[PDB]
Amino acid sequence: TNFIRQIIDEDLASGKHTTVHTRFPPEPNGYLHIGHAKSICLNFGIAQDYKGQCNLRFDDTNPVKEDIEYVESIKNDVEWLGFHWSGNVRYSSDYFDQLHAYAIELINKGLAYVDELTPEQIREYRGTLTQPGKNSPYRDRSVEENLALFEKMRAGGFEEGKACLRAKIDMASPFIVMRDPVLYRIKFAEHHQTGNKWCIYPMYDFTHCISDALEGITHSLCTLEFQDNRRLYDWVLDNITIPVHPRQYEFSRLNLEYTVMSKRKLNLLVTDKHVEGWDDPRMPTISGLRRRGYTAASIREFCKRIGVTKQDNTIEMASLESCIREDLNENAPRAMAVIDPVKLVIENYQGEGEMVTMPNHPNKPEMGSRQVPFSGEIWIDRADFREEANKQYKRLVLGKEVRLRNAYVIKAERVEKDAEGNITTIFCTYDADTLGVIHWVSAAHALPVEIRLYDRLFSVPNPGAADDFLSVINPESLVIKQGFAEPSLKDAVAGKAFQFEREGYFCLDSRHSTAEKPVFNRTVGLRDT
RNA sequence: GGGGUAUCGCCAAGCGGUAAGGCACCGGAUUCUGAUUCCGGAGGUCGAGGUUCGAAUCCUCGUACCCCAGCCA
Repeated sequence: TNFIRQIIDEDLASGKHTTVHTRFPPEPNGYLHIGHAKSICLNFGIAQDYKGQCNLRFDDTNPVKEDIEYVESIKNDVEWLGFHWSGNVRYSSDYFDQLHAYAIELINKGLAYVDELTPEQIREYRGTLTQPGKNSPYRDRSVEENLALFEKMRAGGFEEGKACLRAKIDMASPFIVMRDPVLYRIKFAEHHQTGNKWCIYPMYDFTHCISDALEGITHSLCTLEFQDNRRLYDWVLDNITIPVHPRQYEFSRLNLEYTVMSKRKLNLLVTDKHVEGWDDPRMPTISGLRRRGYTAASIREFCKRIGVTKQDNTIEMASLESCIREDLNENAPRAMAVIDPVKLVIENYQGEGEMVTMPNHPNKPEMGSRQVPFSGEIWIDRADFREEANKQYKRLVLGKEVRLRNAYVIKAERVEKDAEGNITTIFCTYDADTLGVIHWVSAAHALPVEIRLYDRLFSVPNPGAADDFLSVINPESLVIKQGFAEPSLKDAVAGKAFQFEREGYFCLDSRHSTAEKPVFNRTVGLRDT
């Protein structure tokens, strides 16, 4: 429960409603992100819990900011998240003829007029946050003049900027949006749905309430910036022949630490190529979180956990992470990899290797076990071996043992380095029978696995507030480590996510893992205190 | 000017009855993942009043922060 669900209950009880019908209206001007996941869960979830319906409407009243590529994707992630919309996919453009008819009703009703003030002029006549606005000189044309002038616009008689249809409200209203907000503006551009049928397009406020009304939306849910805008939402409906009046309710938008949500900023990262695509694993997009290896179920859990309120908030990464962890920790099977390898060599070992039985999930034996190749020329991660240091350091020391993963307790007893004092091999002796702890991969059967380590895209918690958010990117957001993993991973499949023991949770894909180079994405590392 | 919001570190409940819940942090128990799991702790109701037996919840004066001056959504 949250404040919106309480309002829904009150109405259901008060008989104000007999069903709930919500909607998710993204403008197809970019890809969906974690913020849209919060909105998708709210709207689609509410509907399903309340045995109602929820529509997917692409608010496409601005041909110049949107592309078909986006509608294609939006649909994809909405589904991938586990949500189904009611009936066909909608579009504001479907109501483009209804809206025109409504603009004409307002006009006939004397509530709208073709203004001819330039764009700089409408701003000048607009007033300020404290000083009131002033009436346009064209404010009082006749219904005949307005009808005539509107069609003129529609026909293409007027140049872009040369004219716009305005609502005749109150130029001194403390609500700046009520200062004769524009209803229709001229754009000689092609629409991705209506082609070049319309040379005039409707503004958001005009289109939103009407679409909502036509679809029969009971509760229009949106973010807080549209609180003032609600005044125009109710005015439009109140002033036209429409049989329903959907009610708007605003909730705070999600803000995530070390990342940016603005489609404009996200777009920029994508435009300027500072990230691969909208699906780059460091992007907070849905396709991004997906390619990174997040589970729709973990996102829905995230959104569920963060709550819905009217308070500006900024969730820490830690929370998002806890979510994929709590999922993957229980469903992912363990594996063995070495991101930064250093060849160990048990001179004490004789043979061409053998095989050791390993589990698929330590606390879940019913997930089965497996056979893995052992040898005297195995690899380990550098950080595991230490020539010296502390009484807490539970790994390999230049004079002690350690239990290799699911295998033998080796015991270092030498080493060797190169011209730059960098080790190359570590000579140790395996206890004939033993089967701190560490993880390995035999060199003989070591698949050359490219491992991709991801980190926070930005170096500052609130990059958005930075003067140049781009200049504050994290150069180590993606560190590509070539490594070695067990031959098991020879049979990985994009979609499947395993937990490389002791490291993190990894998954294939990343748009790169060919048959030769199995590239892997590190979804999230483990709690490492 | 107008619209909103103020509960530990971050989120966020109890809506007149006396500080949930998640995440973060800090300790202890197990674990061939320093993980998991498991107990234990630290910290909070903007300020100043009023009402009340009692207020986080109602009333008020402050103050702080956010949004609004796109022919963007």
